[PDB]
Amino acid sequence: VMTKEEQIFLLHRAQAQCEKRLKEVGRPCLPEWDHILCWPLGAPGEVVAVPCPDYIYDFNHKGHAYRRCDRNGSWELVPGHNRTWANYSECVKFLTNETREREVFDRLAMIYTVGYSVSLASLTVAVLILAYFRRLHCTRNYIHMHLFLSFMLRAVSIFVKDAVLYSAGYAGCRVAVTFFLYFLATNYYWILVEGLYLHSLIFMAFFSEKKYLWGFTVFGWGLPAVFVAVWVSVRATLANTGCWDLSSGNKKWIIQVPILASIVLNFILFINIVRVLATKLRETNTRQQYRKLLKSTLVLMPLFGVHYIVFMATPYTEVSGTLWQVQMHYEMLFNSFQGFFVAIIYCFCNGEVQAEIKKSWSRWTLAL
Amino acid sequence: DQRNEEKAQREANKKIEKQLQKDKQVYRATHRLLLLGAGESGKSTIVKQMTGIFETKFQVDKVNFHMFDVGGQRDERRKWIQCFNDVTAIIFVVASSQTNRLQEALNLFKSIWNNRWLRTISVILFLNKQDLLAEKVLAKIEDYFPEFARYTTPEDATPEPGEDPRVTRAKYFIRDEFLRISTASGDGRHYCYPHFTCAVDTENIRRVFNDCRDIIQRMHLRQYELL
Amino acid sequence: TASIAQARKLVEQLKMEANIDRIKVSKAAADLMAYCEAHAKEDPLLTPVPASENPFR
Amino acid sequence: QVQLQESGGGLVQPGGSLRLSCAASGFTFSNYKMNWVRQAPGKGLEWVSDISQSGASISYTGSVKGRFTISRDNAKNTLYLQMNSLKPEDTAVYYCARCPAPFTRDCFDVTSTTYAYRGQGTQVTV
Amino acid sequence: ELDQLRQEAEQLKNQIRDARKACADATLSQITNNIDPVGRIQMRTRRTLRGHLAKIYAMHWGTDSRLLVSASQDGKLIIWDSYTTNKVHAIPLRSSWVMTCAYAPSGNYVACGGLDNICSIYNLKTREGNVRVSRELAGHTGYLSCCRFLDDNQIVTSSGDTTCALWDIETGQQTTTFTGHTGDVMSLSLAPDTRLFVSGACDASAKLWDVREGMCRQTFTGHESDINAICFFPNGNAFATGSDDATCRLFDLRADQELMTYSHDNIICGITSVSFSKSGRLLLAGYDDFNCNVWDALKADRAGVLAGHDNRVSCLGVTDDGMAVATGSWDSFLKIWN
Amino acid sequence: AVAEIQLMHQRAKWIQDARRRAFLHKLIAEIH
Ligand SMILES: CC(C)CCC[C@@H](C)[C@H]1CC[C@H]2[C@@H]3CC=C4C[C@@H](O)CC[C@]4(C)[C@H]3CC[C@]12C
Ligand SMILES: CC(C)CCC[C@@H](C)[C@H]1CC[C@H]2[C@@H]3CC=C4C[C@@H](O)CC[C@]4(C)[C@H]3CC[C@]12C
Ligand SMILES: CC(C)CCC[C@@H](C)[C@H]1CC[C@H]2[C@@H]3CC=C4C[C@@H](O)CC[C@]4(C)[C@H]3CC[C@]12C
Ligand SMILES: CC(C)CCC[C@@H](C)[C@H]1CC[C@H]2[C@@H]3CC=C4C[C@@H](O)CC[C@]4(C)[C@H]3CC[C@]12C
Ligand SMILES: CC(C)CCC[C@@H](C)[C@H]1CC[C@H]2[C@@H]3CC=C4C[C@@H](O)CC[C@]4(C)[C@H]3CC[C@]12C
Ligand SMILES: CC(C)CCC[C@@H](C)[C@H]1CC[C@H]2[C@@H]3CC=C4C[C@@H](O)CC[C@]4(C)[C@H]3CC[C@]12C
Ligand SMILES: CCCCCCCCCCCCCCCC(=O)O
Ligand SMILES: CCCCCCCCCCCCCCCC(=O)O
Ligand SMILES: CCCCCCCCCCCCCCCC(=O)O
Ligand SMILES: CCCCCCCCCCCCCCCC(=O)O
Repeated sequence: VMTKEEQIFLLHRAQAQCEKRLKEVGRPCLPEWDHILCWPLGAPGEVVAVPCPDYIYDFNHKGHAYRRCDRNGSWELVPGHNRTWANYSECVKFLTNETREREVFDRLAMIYTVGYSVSLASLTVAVLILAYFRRLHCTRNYIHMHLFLSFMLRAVSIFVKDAVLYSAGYAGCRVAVTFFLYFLATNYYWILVEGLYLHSLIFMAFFSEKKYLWGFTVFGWGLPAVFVAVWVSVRATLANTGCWDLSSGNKKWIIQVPILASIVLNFILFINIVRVLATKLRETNTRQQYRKLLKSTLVLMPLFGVHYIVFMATPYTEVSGTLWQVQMHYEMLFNSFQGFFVAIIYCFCNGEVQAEIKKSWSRWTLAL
Repeated sequence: DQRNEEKAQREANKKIEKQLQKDKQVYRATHRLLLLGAGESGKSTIVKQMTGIFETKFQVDKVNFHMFDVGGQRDERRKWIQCFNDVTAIIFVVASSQTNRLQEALNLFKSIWNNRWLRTISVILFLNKQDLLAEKVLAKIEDYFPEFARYTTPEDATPEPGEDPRVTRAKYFIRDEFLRISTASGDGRHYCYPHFTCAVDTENIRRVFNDCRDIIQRMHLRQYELL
Repeated sequence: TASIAQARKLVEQLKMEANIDRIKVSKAAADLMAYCEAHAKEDPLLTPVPASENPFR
Repeated sequence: QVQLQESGGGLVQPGGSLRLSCAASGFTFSNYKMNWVRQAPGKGLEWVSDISQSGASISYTGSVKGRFTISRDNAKNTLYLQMNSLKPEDTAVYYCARCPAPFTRDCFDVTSTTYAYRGQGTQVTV
Repeated sequence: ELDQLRQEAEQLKNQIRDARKACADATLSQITNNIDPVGRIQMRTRRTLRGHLAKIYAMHWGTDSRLLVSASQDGKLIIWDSYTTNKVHAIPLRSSWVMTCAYAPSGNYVACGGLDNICSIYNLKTREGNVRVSRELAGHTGYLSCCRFLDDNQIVTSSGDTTCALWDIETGQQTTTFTGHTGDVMSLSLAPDTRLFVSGACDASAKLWDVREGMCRQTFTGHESDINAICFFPNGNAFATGSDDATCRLFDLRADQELMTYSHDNIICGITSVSFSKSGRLLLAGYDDFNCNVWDALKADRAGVLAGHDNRVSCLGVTDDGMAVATGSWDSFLKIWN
Repeated sequence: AVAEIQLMHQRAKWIQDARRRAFLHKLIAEIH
């Protein structure tokens, strides 16, 4: 794209070139500069058609700007005014939409705000319940707590960025964008961590609780910060301009490609894990088996983020269009409600959690 | 003086904590098996090949196994068996064939299965003396069981080569007598894994291993609410 | 003659158990009340003790 | 004091029929699963049949399945066994046995080493 | 020969029953109408000892009300300082299964027993600075269910081969033997004067033994199922038993029968441990339904409930000065209730 | 690609591409 600052420089350069043409050049209309175009010697009584300029991104180049010169050697004035008459209809052939596409951005900005409000509220209760209770402490419920706190940090790193965007060199914008695309990376890494942990329990009987726990913690939180850091250093080394909101070029892949390759792997683990459950059903000896497999799959699809694979690999498309709006609505709905789903399915509906809550309530009633 | 004692006992506490944090890893790594079987059945050959209590310690594929043989005890099991609600698997050995020893084995398996403190343990089941069953086809099971005649060989259980179909029918009938007991209650907490073994066999150790992993896998799948 | 020896031992055990002193139920059960009454104050579970004396607080 | 008193028995002819009774005194009879055990002459104790607390669940040893009828009477506190189509191989001493624990499903009562919860026995000969 | 002996035994039993009914002049629940109620005993958890890996099976307070021994199935025997919650000693056992542990009245010795049929006595003196086996005892053929120190050199043991034994620790031999039971012998309790003791077995009978003579004196048959727990009343002239039938019973040594029965219609679970308080007015009973009921031992009403455990309460102990009550369960925790 | 990052880049490009258009709209209005 073209920045709003280059346009002014191009206009000044065009004006300077027109001035040089003025110096170089029964009485014709004199050449002139009307802050857009430089007009040649106007033949008396005839319209002058000048092609639309090639230094304006938003103009249709092919068209012609009509301006009629009269028999007195001056440019025609607008009837009742002292302004110069001109027909620029041909130049402006691309005015299909101005603010119509903004509605799509407001729609999406509202549906992820609702999703990341519900997935913040229902995932603060979950971390309260898991942390508070003593007998819900396990290696499984440490990794679930890191997951839930990564969902929470994602949600608040969405709200912060949205607020600062609503309200360029100044560092507040760049820190906002950095923590946005850091907490996003750590969230996709922590669903990969849970993919690996659940895949490691089944296929390895022996296990080191502390070594694997701290290894997963480091792989979860630390490793995205290397990617983010490298992106920050590259961006600052080269472009280092405006906010870090605008895309630069290939540099955007520095954090895209190590995240996309945490979605293919996590999908492979999914089909691997589901496959062994079919075996586990078959080996215990119908419709009941199909129902149980269906239920286990549906209670395993929010965890590993299966939906991502539907639109994981797509090149950047046009701002408005079929594919883009289908993709973006689908993704914002499921990415937003994923938090709430992994709250309800795993913490609230867990048998052990319900048992603990019931026992605590029973003790409270008996004490009362 | 009041601070020295409260420093010495703090250091004693830290040393004991380090020792229990080096023993917890061992206790959590090693699996435990209870080799429970009748006297008539050959669990002696099994302890050889594969005081009051006897212990065998071995390892397969860098996995440690303690197997406990109940030795010189009393015939009343209802008290000491409550010490065994934390073992990873009960290996149960019966000899297919005087009294009706098979019925006694059925009653013992039923009591183990239905026991309140033994509802979360899985049973690995060996049907021993499979050669004597083959040798008995030309010279008892029908007399003690009125259901053996009204029984057909499973459409879904394949028979190994070189076996007289009458012997396969007797094998699968004996197996299904334990299976009806194990599938009766059907709580969905523990499973029964039946096998076959000869009087002299070597695959047995590999068998137990390939079932203990399965038990552990199912345990993790119970935690995630999947099974 | 082992089972009749065991029967004889049971008979002699019942003879030993029968020929004992038996105190009236109301008397021994009043002695228990006298004991529980006399040692009421010293009990630390019946009466809760202030935290300055109770070494677990 | 848990005490069990078998009643009935005697010398019978084959193909006949005979009833047994078990007077259960000194415990809450309604809450205990009970069963019959027999001792063949020169053999060990073998389980014959059983009956749950309510009387719904009944099971028999295979060799006598469909030939015996066990029934408990909680009204008068008595265990009642009917035996039809008697066989010469069914001669034994009969023991009315109780399961050690109340409100349970499992039992361990085949122990010849002085299991405390069975009656003195009755003689059945054919 | 057998008829004249069995009928004689039945006659003698009927004579004993008629003597008991003759001496039954009234009940404990009639002469205790004008007794004040113990109110609602609301006990609080003051400590929680967390060191064991497997389930805790038995425990025993020391005579100073300061140290306690806890035995787990992981092979560890841990000595706890009840005030500061510091572990003082951790001892690794030769076998994995332990069913009993006892802390000597002088604090010098710790004995433990299990399925191994060998009672190991450990000397805590340790001038070297490490625990060591003082002497292991191997004279039983079943399993070692319960053991108790009379003093430094004598220890009473209960086995699962229907017999009890009295040992001499210095020689390592059995001084005498106690043979009267017809089932597994679960637990025993020593009188304060260490002269007599009781034994509860799996035949629903309790036997009162004379330590010095070597004979039993009394047989109490008031239960319907196996007796698990047995504990002397603090004056040494009565004791309470806890069976699997879900009822507790209070027996007397002079009335030679039961005085009172403790039962509640909402409780159908077995009893795993009982212990009286210091005065004797409260009776603590640990039940199978993951809590301990505080019974009023003279009114047969529940004073309160200790609902702190998440698994089967296995052992219960009361200090010699009555200051605290420690309970151990199969969730591997020791709760010290105020 | 990642949907949230893609949306952020598309939105930023849209805003920067609409400021130039709104600035040039006034020039079209006044000159024409
Ligand atoms: C994991 C944590 C440590 C990552 C921290 C990232 C943030 C806080 C840091 C790392 C790099 C930093 C930026 C590096 C360079 C510049 C350019 C300078 O002219 C203004 C400050 C500014 C814009 C910094 C703002 C804050 C910044 C974005
Ligand atoms: C506050 C600004 C700079 C953002 C900071 C983000 C990072 C550095 C923070 C946010 C969440 C934090 C983690 C939260 C929880 C834990 C578990 C703890 O047992 C180890 C540290 C660890 C893993 C923290 C490490 C630091 C952490 C990853
Ligand atoms: C297994 C995982 C960790 C591999 C991750 C590989 C990533 C870090 C690699 C693979 C492809 C690489 C990109 C390939 C091409 C370019 C264009 C260049 O002008 C800027 C760097 C950039 C954008 C590279 C940055 C680093 C990069 C994104
Ligand atoms: C593994 C299964 C379940 C899902 C497979 C998803 C992948 C392989 C499929 C589904 C939708 C497909 C995309 C559909 C549309 C486009 C736009 C086109 O201009 C480039 C190819 C591209 C981007 C396709 C690439 C492959 C694609 C992403
Ligand atoms: C590490 C293993 C298991 C998985 C590797 C996955 C990565 C490296 C591969 C697989 C699919 C690839 C994507 C497929 C399609 C496109 C669209 C293209 O216009 C830009 C590159 C992009 C976005 C690719 C980037 C790299 C990619 C994400
Ligand atoms: C729960 C999930 C599956 C819901 C996903 C809903 C998506 C797929 C639906 C809901 C709203 C739909 C859009 C409604 C309006 C338009 C405008 C039209 O000019 C292009 C299609 C488009 C953009 C539709 C495409 C599909 C759409 C985005
Ligand atoms: C969840 C942690 C995220 C924390 C992100 C930090 C946000 C800092 C925002 C600072 C805004 C400063 C605005 C500068 C003025 C301007 O925009 O020109
Ligand atoms: C463990 C994985 C670590 C991944 C590290 C990725 C490092 C990427 C570095 C890219 C350097 C790009 C610099 C561009 C220089 C230029 O051409 O101007
Ligand atoms: C972007 C693609 C990268 C793929 C990342 C997955 C690579 C495997 C990393 C697993 C680390 C697990 C550490 C376990 C503990 C340890 O062995 O140290
Ligand atoms: C959003 C789309 C998700 C698609 C998910 C596909 C899941 C495939 C599961 C395959 C299970 C096949 C098991 C067959 C029986 C077996 O091999 O044990």
